[PDB]
Amino acid sequence: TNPTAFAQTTRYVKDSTEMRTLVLNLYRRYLRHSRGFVNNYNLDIPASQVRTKIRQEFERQRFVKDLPLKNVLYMKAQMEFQELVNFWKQQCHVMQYFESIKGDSFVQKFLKGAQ
Amino acid sequence: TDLAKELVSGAPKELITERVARIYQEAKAATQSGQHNTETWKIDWDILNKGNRWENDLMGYQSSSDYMQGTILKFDTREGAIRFAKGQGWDYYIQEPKVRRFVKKDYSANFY
Amino acid sequence: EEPLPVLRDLPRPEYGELHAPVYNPAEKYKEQIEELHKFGRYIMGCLPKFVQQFSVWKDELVIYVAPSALTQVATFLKDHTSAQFKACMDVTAADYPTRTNRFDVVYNLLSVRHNSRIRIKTYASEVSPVPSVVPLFQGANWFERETYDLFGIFFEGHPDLRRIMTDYGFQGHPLRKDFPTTGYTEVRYDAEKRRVVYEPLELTQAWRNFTVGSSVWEQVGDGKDFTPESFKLPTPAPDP
Amino acid sequence: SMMTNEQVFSLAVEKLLNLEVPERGQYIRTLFGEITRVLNHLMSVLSHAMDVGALTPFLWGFEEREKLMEFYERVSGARLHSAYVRPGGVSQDLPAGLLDDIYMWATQFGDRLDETEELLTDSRIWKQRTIGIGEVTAEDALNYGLSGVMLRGSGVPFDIRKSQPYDAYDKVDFDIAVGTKGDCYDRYLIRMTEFRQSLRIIEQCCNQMPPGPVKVEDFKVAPPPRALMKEDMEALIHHFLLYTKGYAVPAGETYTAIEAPKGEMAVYVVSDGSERPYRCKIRAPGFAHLGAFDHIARGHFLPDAVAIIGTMDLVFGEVDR
Amino acid sequence: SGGPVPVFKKYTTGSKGIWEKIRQLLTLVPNRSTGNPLVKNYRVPPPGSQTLKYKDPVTIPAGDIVKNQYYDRDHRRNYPRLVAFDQTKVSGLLTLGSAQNPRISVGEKGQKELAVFDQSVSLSSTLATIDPKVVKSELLAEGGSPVVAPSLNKKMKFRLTEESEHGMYPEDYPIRIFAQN
Amino acid sequence: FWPMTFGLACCAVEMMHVSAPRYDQDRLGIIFRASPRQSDIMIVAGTVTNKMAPALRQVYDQMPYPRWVISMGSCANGGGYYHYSYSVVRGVDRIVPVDIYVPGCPPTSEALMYGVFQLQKKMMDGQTHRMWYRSY
Amino acid sequence: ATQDLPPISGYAPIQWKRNLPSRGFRPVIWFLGLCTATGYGFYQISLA
Amino acid sequence: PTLALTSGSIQGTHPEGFRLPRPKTWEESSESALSKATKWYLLSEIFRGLYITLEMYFRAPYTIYYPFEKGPVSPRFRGEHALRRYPSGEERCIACKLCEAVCPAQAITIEAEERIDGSRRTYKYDIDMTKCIYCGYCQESCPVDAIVETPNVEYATETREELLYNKEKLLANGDKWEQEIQYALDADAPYR
Amino acid sequence: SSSIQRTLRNLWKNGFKKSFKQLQGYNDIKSGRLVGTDSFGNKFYEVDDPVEIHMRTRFVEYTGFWRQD
Amino acid sequence: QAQEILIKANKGNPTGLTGLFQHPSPRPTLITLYKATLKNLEEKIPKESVYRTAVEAFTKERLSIVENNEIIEDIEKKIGSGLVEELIVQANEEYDLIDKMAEWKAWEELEEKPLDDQWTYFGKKL
Ligand SMILES: CCCCCCCCCCCC(=O)OC[C@H](COP(=O)(O)OCC[N+](C)(C)C)OC(=O)CCCCCCCCCCC
Ligand SMILES: CCCCCCCCCCCC(=O)OC[C@H](COP(=O)(O)OCC[N+](C)(C)C)OC(=O)CCCCCCCCCCC
Ligand code: SF4
Ligand code: SF4
Ligand code: SF4
Repeated sequence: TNPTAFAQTTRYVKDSTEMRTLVLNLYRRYLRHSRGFVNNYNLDIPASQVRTKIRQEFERQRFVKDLPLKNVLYMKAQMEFQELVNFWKQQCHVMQYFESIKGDSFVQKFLKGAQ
Repeated sequence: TDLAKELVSGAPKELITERVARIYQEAKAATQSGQHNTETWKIDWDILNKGNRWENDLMGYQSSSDYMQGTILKFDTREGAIRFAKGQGWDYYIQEPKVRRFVKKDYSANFY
Repeated sequence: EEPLPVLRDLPRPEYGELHAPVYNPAEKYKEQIEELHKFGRYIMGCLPKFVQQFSVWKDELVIYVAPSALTQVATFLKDHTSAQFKACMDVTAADYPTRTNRFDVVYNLLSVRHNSRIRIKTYASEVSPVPSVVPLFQGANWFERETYDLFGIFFEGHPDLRRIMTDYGFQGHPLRKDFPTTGYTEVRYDAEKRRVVYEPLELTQAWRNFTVGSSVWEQVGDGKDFTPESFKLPTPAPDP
Repeated sequence: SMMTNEQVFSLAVEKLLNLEVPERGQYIRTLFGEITRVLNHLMSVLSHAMDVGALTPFLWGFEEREKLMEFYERVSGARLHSAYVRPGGVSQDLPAGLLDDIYMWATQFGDRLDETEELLTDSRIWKQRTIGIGEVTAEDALNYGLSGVMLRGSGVPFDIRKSQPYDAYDKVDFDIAVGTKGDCYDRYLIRMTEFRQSLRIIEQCCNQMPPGPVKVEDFKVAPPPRALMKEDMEALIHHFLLYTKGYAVPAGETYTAIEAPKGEMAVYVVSDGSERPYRCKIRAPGFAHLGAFDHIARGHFLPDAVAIIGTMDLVFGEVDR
Repeated sequence: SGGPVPVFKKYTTGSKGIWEKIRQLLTLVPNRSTGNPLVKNYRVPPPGSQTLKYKDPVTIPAGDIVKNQYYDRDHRRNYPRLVAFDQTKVSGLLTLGSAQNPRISVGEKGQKELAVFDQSVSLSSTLATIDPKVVKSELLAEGGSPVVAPSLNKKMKFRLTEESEHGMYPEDYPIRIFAQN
Repeated sequence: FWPMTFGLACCAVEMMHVSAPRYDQDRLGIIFRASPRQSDIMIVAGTVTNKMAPALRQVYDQMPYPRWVISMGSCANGGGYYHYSYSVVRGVDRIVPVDIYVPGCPPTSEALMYGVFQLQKKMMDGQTHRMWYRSY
Repeated sequence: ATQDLPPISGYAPIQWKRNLPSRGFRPVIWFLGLCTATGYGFYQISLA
Repeated sequence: PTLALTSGSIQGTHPEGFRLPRPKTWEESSESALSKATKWYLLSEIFRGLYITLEMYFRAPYTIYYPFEKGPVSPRFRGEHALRRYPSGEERCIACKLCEAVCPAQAITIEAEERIDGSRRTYKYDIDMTKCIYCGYCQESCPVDAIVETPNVEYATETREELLYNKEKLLANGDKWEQEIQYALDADAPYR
Repeated sequence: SSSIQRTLRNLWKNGFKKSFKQLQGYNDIKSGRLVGTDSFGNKFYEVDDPVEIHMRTRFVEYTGFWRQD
Repeated sequence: QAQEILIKANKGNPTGLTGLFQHPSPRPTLITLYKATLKNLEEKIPKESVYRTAVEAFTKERLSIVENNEIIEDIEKKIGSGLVEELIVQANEEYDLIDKMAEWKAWEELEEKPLDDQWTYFGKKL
């Protein structure tokens, strides 16, 4: 049994410094494949917008401190990277991923029903 | 305990910022003398103030948008329920079960 | 040349009032229960450092170990001559939110050599790692992938761990007890977007919870004791 | 193989319930267990031959499926999804005349198997598509969790009906075919022998079918008869509670496996003392077989993959349960 | 043994007269059936027109009106209990023996030894300081021989058979037939 | 009448028995085609999952007109046994337009043939070229 | 009688072993027929 | 004493003759090279397979001419649902809600109250035919045989809405199919 | 069952008009003894011909000529 | 020293098990594996280990059978653990297990105790 393309062996990193390098290495791989993501899935946005989106998602977990949470977050990011590069996702999923979009006042929610 | 396990659970953010769960022990039914259901601690979610239930006009079905409306977790101890709720970062509150006061009961008291 | 007989018209036997034995089905396992107790104790004696405890139910033996002891016990149960469990038939998990470690990771081994089956039980949390038995059993590759997909258990050392059942980009682990049975979202075809899109879940008829009708009385008692006499702590002789 | 799927779950619940099926019930699940096995092998082998290019044997055997599915519908009312085998016995007793109709089919089914082998067994084209294709060593078959024909094709004589007998399989005589080369052609030959051995078992079940109840004589698990329900106070209560609350199963867990036509099918059921299972892990032999596809089909050509898929007897409902 | 059977003994529609003689001449295997069920025998009484009068079968010990106390046959509530053996209880069984072969002192002197295994007692320490004959007789079997994994069915044997017995493919085909033995 | 080989789940087994000698769909001119280009009938026989829904839509769009869709079984009609599942589409009509619904779990081989007969009755009532003359 | 049961004597035995007897002449006869046909065929070709 | 001395077992003991014999070489063939070549060149088994296929060409086929002919049916067959009546015309169902509880797919919706005359009757009985798995649990659980499954299968509909049966549709089905249901009941009731 | 002699016997028994209607919907020429008629008008027959196969001893004659339901 | 010993032959007559070939020197290979196994136990594993006690008991029994039976069938019929080709595989795996057991130090105290609530199911402690 040979592992699929871009498959990494799951490993639990016990060093916080080493974990930072692995995230940085994975961060560059996302940026390098940004044009490939545009070509494979036929997106309506340029590769520059994809890299902005990738940076925004990475910055959402910048201030995560717990090392056990980092390993799960890094592992799922590797799985997401493998899914995109190998064209396993359908083009509809990637289109909706970039189709993500001042809140309403109290009265505006009140008049319509709110939640 | 302190770990924010909701960051990796995959559940939507609305479970934390918009929903309230109740940790409670089921009260004894007034129509039955059994107490088996009162031996376990359970967690359920408060209903949505709107959209919890509405009537479908085609067939009279009970339509809903609350995906947690039918979820009831089972726990063996109160501490386990609190630890799980804290682990998932849920907004919760505990309803302390009512305890029955003990009163001596004998057949002689029917005349004395 | 003869015609075939009409099976309908053939005579049939006449039976009076039938009789049948009345015995506990657990009685037929008396040899299996005692033999597994001795074999389960032999494994603990061989591995006191790893075997936390063992249990025997009828013809099923379960070995309970820590996550740090999974590799050693599985290696012993695979290569020892007396216990040649070369086949790992299943790797599964179960969710127990009450405990500090939610998940019980279960390994069912088969020994075609001695016609025996054994079970290995360990525990995991949402973030704690579990050693991967893929190097030992190559058939556990897909089972561990399925366990992660439906539970989220961290299998360290898996050559290629990813989703195997859920849709690409699925959020959540369905077999967790806190995961709603209907999920969070649903799909439909959007005419404007000319494609299938995910939308928040709305049910025309909400799932009705009839499980609240469970009995308010306990149904099964404390059961009967079937422990072999050779595995009960002795009672000391009375006073002189 | 619908009725075998019900049997493994029924056995798991019965073992947890500490109950035993009566003698006639066990024979019925054995009789329809092998009728189910014949149905599965008819779908498995002929579709495997159809994928290779043999279209005609597929049509011949699918009429035999119609005759056997009529037996499914006669005892349950459903051609395919017959919820007949239930924890504690079977849903209903055999209708009168079923055994005669089963036997009349049995006297003829032997010729259908021989005519099937006329086009495949000694064909040079068929052997060039199966001999040496998808070879699996005995060492690797165990390590990948292969079972059934996949395991027995590599020289390992292991069968659950012999390793752990269940439901009157210990009261019938049958043989197991074991391969030597571990390729597709050996597995085809084994599945044809299992065809005749299943027909051998079906004949014995017809002759040795005993009288008696078909479900456990315990109304707290098995529904009472309708006539007794409408006359007896206790029968009505048990009928009411079995259909509204169900029956509670003592707390515990089990791992029950049966020799399914696909291989080893097992269920890991966890009970909490309630009327609903706490966990039900379903072990699919096809799920394990497909996990070894990469290890088996590497180096072969594209048409060999189609043969390897067919020789594993893959149903993706079982795989994706 | 399921040897060849003549065509007229199988419940299928066959040929008659001259057409039967022609079939025997032209068919390679004349004893094979056409597979068409007999219209005059197969399913002639339909399941909805059966004349059998069905009666519910009941056994005497478990389905009678007398001598039929339910708790005598209540196997569901007499299920085996779940018992787990940790290293503390195994050490107690190893040191004090079992109830089948007691090796525990009598009276108050024996209850002191029992109370030792009410807290954590490692099995490795127990094995370190113990008479080796106990291990060879209780933990091990047959004077030190290892405990082999017990079989799920001790009657699961096999024997190699030849074509004249099982009637399957001859010896030149790459499969073999194993009987019950 | 050329359907497309699109068997998903147990409903497909009954679809195979329509091609079996007992019913012999080929006697009515029914041939199953492996490519959407050569097929004008789409028989959704099985459960449609969210992971499968985009593939079903793409295959449907690749069929040249005129094209019809048949929904067979409870899964394709409204989800059936898996209606309240997290990964099951509650009816194939959420993705593609359905011309006829065949009930059953599974629908019998005669139930499917009856549904095909209903569709053929609808097709014989088409007035495509008279619509151009009178309605346009 | 009040159930579905086999006859008192039981059902007659069925055929379940392999029944695929060989048919045709020996291969040498077919080879001779091919050579005889080839010989006679070339004879008529030569005459023409 | 057993095979534990050598760490063996009865199950692990291969039977006599388990080891394969030595494979044959080219000098040990039973058939001559000319005989093996004649079969190989003249396609002996291929013509044998052709002859068997031609035999079926002169046999009766299995095809039945649906819808002019129908396949076999049994009284236990499960098809379209119906609500039945007593011979006096009164509805059999007492709105006991057993079928709603058993239903594995939760395809049954029941609402009930006291009738105008005081009878325990339902005023809303819905079955989602697109949700039902046609499993017969509702028929088994009915204490008055009110809900049954007719042997009918030819009710495919143009629109999915038509597969949402209310009480009026189910009662009409019971009146329409009462005679056929009586056929099945008279032959299957003793076995229940 | 597929013999031409069976078709000729059924053609003679039925007649031209009856057989031609079968040649339009039935795709087969069949004859049988009348069993009865339903409220809709369909006629039902049973076949006594020994050469008919198991599942083809009963059939219906629909009222319509071009379409059957 | 360098005692290079063949465990699994890659060629030769088949044994009836796919991928398992006949061993050219059945008896001599088992003798060296058994004797090396006994020596390795006495140098790595302490005496009080139950694993060491059990392995010596059966390794000597299998060594005595190999050294007293010239016929291959009689060796298998008394050990009862498969063919001799399979016995060589078992001897190699048992030899390697002893080396892993020595590194694990699996005869010491329980390395990790379970929690108090660990093996409890629905309120009942196992
Ligand atoms: C005449 C021109 C038309 C036919 C040409 C081809 C005929 C076969 C040639 C090779 C025969 C061979 O090699 O014969 C040998 C084989 C097998 O016999 P075996 O294994 O040696 O038997 C064992 C030894 N016995 C003989 C003592 C028992 O016989 C066959 O399988 C004959 C096939 C007959 C069925 C098909 C015949 C009609 C074909 C379809 C119509 C075109
Ligand atoms: C001198 C007389 C000349 C005779 C002329 C005819 C020769 C025919 C070919 C013979 C050789 C052969 O069929 O060979 C078989 C080849 C190659 O097989 P292989 O890889 O070598 O294995 C076999 C060798 N063994 C056993 C030593 C390992 O593949 C095939 O199965 C080809 C199948 C083609 C079937 C087409 C039939 C169509 C219907 C025809 C009837 C109307
Ligand atoms: S509707 Fe029923 S038969 Fe059809 S695919 Fe779904 S479960 Fe299977
Ligand atoms: S047949 Fe089964 S699934 Fe259908 S309505 Fe009745 S109980 Fe529900
Ligand atoms: S089970 Fe019968 S009586 Fe009870 S609610 Fe359903 S239809 Fe009515």
